[PDB]
Amino acid sequence: MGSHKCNVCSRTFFSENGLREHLQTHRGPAKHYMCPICGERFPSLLTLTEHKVTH
Ligand SMILES: [Zn+2]
Ligand SMILES: [Zn+2]
Repeated sequence: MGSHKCNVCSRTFFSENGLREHLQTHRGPAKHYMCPICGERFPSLLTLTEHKVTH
């Protein structure tokens, strides 16, 4: 047994499933994309696409 806990906050979960949903809140809202080839990060899946082709 134990406690499925955030660790980042360490102070919150609604449940184990609650924590699972809550765990992703620290990735943040996805208004960006990470590069397939070199993993550089750009403010959209558009700026990333421009970066991708002229790599
Ligand atoms: Zn948290
Ligand atoms: Zn790249």
